[PDB]
Amino acid sequence: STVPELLARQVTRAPDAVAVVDRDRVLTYRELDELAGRLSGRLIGRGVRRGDRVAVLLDRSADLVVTLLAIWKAGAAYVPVDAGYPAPRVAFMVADSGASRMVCSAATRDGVPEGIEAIVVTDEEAFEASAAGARPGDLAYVMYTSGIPKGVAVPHRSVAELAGNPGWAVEPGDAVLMHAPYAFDASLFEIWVPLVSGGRVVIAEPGPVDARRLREAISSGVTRAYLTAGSFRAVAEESPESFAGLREVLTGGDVVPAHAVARVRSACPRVRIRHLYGPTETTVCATWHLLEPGDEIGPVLPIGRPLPGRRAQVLDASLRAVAPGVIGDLYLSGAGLADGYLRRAGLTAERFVADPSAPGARMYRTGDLAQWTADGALLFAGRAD
Amino acid sequence: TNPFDNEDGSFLVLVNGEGQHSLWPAFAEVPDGWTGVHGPASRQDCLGYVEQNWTDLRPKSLIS
Repeated sequence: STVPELLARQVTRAPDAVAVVDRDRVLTYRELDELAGRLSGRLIGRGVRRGDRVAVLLDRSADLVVTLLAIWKAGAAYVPVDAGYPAPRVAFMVADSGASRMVCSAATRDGVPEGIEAIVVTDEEAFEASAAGARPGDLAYVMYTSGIPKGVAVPHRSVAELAGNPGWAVEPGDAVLMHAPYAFDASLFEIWVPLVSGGRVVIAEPGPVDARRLREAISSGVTRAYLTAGSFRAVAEESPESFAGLREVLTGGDVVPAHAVARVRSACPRVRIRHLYGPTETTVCATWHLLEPGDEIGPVLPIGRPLPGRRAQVLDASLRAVAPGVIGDLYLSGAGLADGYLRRAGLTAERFVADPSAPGARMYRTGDLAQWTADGALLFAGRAD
Repeated sequence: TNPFDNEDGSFLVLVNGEGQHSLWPAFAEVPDGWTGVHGPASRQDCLGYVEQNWTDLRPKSLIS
């Protein structure tokens, strides 16, 4: 599948439902589709062809969501660039990624590198609305991860498996706060999961989301919010009551201590707390651990169990599966794998290796250590290095 | 030491039906659906074969 295909079901089912809320701007599902179609038409009219990469340099806004969807409708993959990156980093990402065109706003126009076509999203053009259509094997985005940043090339099929996963449990009444950089793959949960579920994406006001802005967002109707491990830890120790009123808070990335989760649960008994784990190479997250309302976290916070449609293996130095309670190398397989690393076939072939448990399939070597619990959860045991 | 990172290890290059290449430690049985096409050789030698011979990451199914 593809996220546009999943998105199309929600546009058909409830076209007048709210899809994106920006400060004074509210876009319904039908309105979002029409805007993306017009910008896609512009891209097709400029010579954009299937598989092309289009860079994106925008601040979070309704225009951002439209741009990513428009690139997909034109058959191309978006290369997200954070407007706050230094110019040499921006220049490197554009050049390494093979993007020949770059969508920007008036405010970001000066960040487009020289020699790269700038496409100003608020400019009109004559081209009719037209869409080539996303396809599951075509590329969906290239996200850079670091010494030097490398581009992880992710196909539509992997993005849709993540975004459409039933485990997210996002429903039409949900409202998800969007504040993560769209250059990072936490934005795939904040943008695409609600849109494939019928919910609304709520663009956070400019600046970092602090506890106060979180409380205010909750008062305005936000029901789910992802925070980086650092942000979750800060708010949990200083103002854990700020999560009150959320249906679910999510966190992951860097290490999260069990103590932080226990503090939140004590202040907010009804809040679901979800720990996410995974690399960009496996689309946002491959495993997760969910603390239900009223439940108390143990002394250790697991990275949890594989998402539906995924598999994990813990292998020793001989590539043999270990028994529970044995620390080994963590490998991720099943749904959500990237195609590989752009321009780096050797790196792809050493990180994305043959999977002995699935014929012809690959697994991603996380470089992390883990052990199984007796009942099939995973505990982090540090990086192999 | 993880076997896939050992620069002094002996390695194979494998290929699946989609044309994707994989490094593989030569001591381990080759999984089903994968064919050995190079090695045993040094890690760098195997990486060089891949860089030389894997010219399109795109799955061979995608191309046709």
